[PDB]
Amino acid sequence: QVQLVQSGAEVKKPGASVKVSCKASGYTFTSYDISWVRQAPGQGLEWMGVIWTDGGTNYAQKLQGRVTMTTDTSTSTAYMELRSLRSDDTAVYYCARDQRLYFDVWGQGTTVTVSSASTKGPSVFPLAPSSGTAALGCLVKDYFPEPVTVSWNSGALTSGVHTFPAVLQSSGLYSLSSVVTVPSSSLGTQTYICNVNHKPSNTKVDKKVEPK
Amino acid sequence: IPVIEPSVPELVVKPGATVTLRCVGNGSVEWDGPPSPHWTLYSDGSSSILSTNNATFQNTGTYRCTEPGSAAIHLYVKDPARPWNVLAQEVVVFEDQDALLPCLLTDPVLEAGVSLVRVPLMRHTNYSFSPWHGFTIHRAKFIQSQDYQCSALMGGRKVMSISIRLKVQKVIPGPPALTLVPAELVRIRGEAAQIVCSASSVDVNFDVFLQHNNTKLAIPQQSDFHNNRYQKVLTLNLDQVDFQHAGNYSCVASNVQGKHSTSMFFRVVESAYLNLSSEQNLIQEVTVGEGLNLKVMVEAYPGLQGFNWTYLGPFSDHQPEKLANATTYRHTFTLSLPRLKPSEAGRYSFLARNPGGWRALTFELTLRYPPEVSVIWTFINGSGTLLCAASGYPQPNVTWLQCSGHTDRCDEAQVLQVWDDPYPEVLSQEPFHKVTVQSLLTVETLEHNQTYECRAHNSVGSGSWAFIP
Amino acid sequence: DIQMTQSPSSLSASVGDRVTITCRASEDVNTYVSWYQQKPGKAPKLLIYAASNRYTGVPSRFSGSGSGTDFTLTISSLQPEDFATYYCQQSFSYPTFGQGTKLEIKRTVAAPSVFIFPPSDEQLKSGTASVVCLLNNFYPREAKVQWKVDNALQSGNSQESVTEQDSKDSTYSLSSTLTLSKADYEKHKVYACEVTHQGLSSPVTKSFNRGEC
Ligand SMILES: *[C@@H]1O[C@H](CO[C@@H]2O[C@@H](C)[C@@H](O)[C@@H](O)[C@@H]2O)[C@@H](O[C@@H]2O[C@H](CO)[C@@H](O[C@@H]3O[C@H](CO)[C@@H](O)[C@H](O)[C@@H]3O)[C@H](O)[C@H]2NC(C)=O)[C@H](O)[C@H]1NC(C)=O
Ligand SMILES: *[C@@H]1O[C@H](CO[C@@H]2O[C@@H](C)[C@@H](O)[C@@H](O)[C@@H]2O)[C@@H](O)[C@H](O)[C@H]1NC(C)=O
Ligand SMILES: *[C@@H]1O[C@H](CO)[C@@H](O)[C@H](O)[C@H]1NC(C)=O
Repeated sequence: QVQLVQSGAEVKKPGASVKVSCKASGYTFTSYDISWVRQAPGQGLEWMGVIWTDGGTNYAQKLQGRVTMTTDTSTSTAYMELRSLRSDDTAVYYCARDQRLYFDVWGQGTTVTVSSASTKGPSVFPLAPSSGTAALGCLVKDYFPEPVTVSWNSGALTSGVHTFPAVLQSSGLYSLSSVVTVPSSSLGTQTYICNVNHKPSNTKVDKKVEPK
Repeated sequence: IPVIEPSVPELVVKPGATVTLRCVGNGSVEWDGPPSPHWTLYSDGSSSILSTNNATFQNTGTYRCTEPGSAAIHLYVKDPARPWNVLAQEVVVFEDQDALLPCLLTDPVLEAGVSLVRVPLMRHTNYSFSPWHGFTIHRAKFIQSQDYQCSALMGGRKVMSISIRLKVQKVIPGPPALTLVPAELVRIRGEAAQIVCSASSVDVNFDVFLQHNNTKLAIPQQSDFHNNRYQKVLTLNLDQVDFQHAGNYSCVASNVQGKHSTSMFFRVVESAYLNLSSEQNLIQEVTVGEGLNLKVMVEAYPGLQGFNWTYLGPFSDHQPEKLANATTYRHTFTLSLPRLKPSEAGRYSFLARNPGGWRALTFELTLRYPPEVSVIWTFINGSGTLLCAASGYPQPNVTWLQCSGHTDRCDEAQVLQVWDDPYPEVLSQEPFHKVTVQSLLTVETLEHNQTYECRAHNSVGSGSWAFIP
Repeated sequence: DIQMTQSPSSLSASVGDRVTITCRASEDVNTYVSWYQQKPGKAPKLLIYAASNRYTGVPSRFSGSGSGTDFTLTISSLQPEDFATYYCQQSFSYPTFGQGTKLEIKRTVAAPSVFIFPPSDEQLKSGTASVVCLLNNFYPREAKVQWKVDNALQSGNSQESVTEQDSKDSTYSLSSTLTLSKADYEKHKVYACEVTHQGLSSPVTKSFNRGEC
């Protein structure tokens, strides 16, 4: 019922601008102020500014001159545009209902990726088992932007699966691993295939992981 | 002795009921009861009335009436869910003193099923119970310094009160325990004053005296023995005070284990006063979005009969309530203004009044704003002109940039020309508002692959607006 | 700006435990303090506002206290949902947040099962070698991985990643990747990852010899 729904993930080049939307429902939109809060990967929360019910704005000193907050009374939509983007602007952007003394309702967040990199599909390499229980996996390397989805045996294998957070390489591409621990006896009977999806580049790869 | 109405030793009412306790005397009568603001006190020449329209379990207690120059009634408000009215959650006594845990039973009918619990069962504790006063732990030991609860059997089930913390202090050697009431006193020449200096000890041998500016007073002492302690009280009654009574009063107590002293200052004034001050300048300037606290210090005698905060300021008159206070002859009044919005700029007046008159202190709050920039294309006397409007506080400057290509911000590489306007035309400069400045740039011919940016700056920040035709 | 200092930065507790998180403001913020709960991939959720006021639908086990500069958040009896990150926020001046307090499940020590993966032949054909070291299902989070390429320890050619604490067994897993060129990988023979953990008396070395299979 009482919600703020944000626009989808964005990928930009340094120097570009991004305009994020935030649509209200379940309450009189024009009766409350709207704040934008950002969170960088693995970091804390940072308030960016407020737009009051009158149309006025108060921006965080660090973003002053570079950020614009607007509202559309007719569509109950709040907007936030951030210009002259840089790498350190890569964060999750939230709009929240500003009751001055607290932020009671929050949007689901909008991921914004600022990079000089270009859309690139991953390369899936096996992590073959060596020799009770054995570990095998996949190396999903050199892709841009995030995310990648990884499944084992098209959802049939879930127990003991570990898909690690993506790591950002110096190259600007991402890399991750998905591992699974199975019994040693099953290595000569069972077939293990990791299913890797990268929607941004339309890469759908199914890689069979077997011992050397 | 004064007379109470109803003329009964105890009274039982249900929650919600109307209670009226009227005391009548030959002269003036004075009530002293535990709860407020529950009771509405009306008092005339011969009587005093304690009244309530909605009885609460918190109204349970003993109400004593005295005629200065005693009678009591106990009220029980039988709350079917609240058997206990806890007067204090902290009780402090010395070792071998009786400790009263003020658990007030709301139904006298409940007394025989009542028990003291230690949050839960205690060790070697001797206690008695009073329906009017609560539990008494006899000759309190150091080990009995714990958190207790009062149980009442209601419908065959145990119902606990809120915890009462007992602190039993070790009785160490030293001079007799001192008391001096009041801690401070202010009186107008001709009024009456009472200064009470008392001392207690576990031994009867001790001396106590009240000294005025290092000159010992001839106060007759009232020696007593109460709660495993000997007490000596010195009541100083001054019928009509004068500038000769003013000064340092010291309560001095001594025994074979030392000499002790405590002091108070008695101020005598010629008439009622009310002085208002602030550590803060009355002229305030803060950036929009910042929090501010406006503090006034009030030294007043007699007590204030009224005080408020008023927004006089130019915008919507949303009035304070916001307002908090700490400290009684000294008070600090603080108006809290968190994350200041632009309509909160203006004048805030603090007013206080007492028998001496009224006083006010008015603060002027101006807000700082980074520049907000707007660019439009217009025609002034047939000539094509770019109009840049910049708003902010303090007054901003303006800069124009022409650059190759369509962009949000002209970069050093793309910039073709720069015009500086440090002091543009002042459009609006009203108090508690943003200053609006205007710069006009006549452009003879405007090309396609180019944008005109207007940047404005002040001490608070920068604003920008790029125009692409 | 007003700094909000949170204590502790990390907290391990069990279901049923009473937990206290403190927050200190660099200046007086009256009672304009709020508490937020954030779980991975989710937005923050308001718990407490006005220093001690519980928000709608928030269980009674959550409580707030404080005035001026020192504030506390108390969770009286931990439930499995309560394990998350908690932030304090001041709203007296420009809104600012504390760095966070991570509340995780205290469990018994479990040593990691170490696995090393040589680079695939498919990868080496592109001209790069990724050597992976897997540290499987361990407790606590604190583990160390060192890479050794012919008894020479390595600086600046590896990246590591850690999973969130397991919803079932409450353990962690780590993956470290050593990246070398095909030219550099073929200059050496012995590739080893050396693991340090509380569940281990001495570092565990899992290794391979390039060429040998
Ligand atoms: C804050 O309080 C002041 C003073 O009022 C008095 O003290 C308060 C603490 C309370 O105890 C009050 O009950 C008490 O009255 C208020 O200001 C006063 O308000 C009155 C009525 O609004 C003013 O009277 C008017 O005066 C003009 C001439 O100036 C006449 O034309 C009108 O017909 C009318 O009589 C009075 O001047 C004013 N007093 C002072 C000293 O300024 C104030 O309104 C109140 N603020 C809020 C927020 O309620
Ligand atoms: C424009 O202003 C910049 C910021 O200075 C502040 O704002 C101006 C309006 C004055 O009030 C000044 O005293 C403040 O410190 C300056 O750094 C900049 O040099 C100014 N530009 C020109 C061309 O004068
Ligand atoms: C001494 O007493 C006089 C009044 O008799 C008073 O004004 C004065 O302040 C006292 N001295 C001190 C040090 O308080």
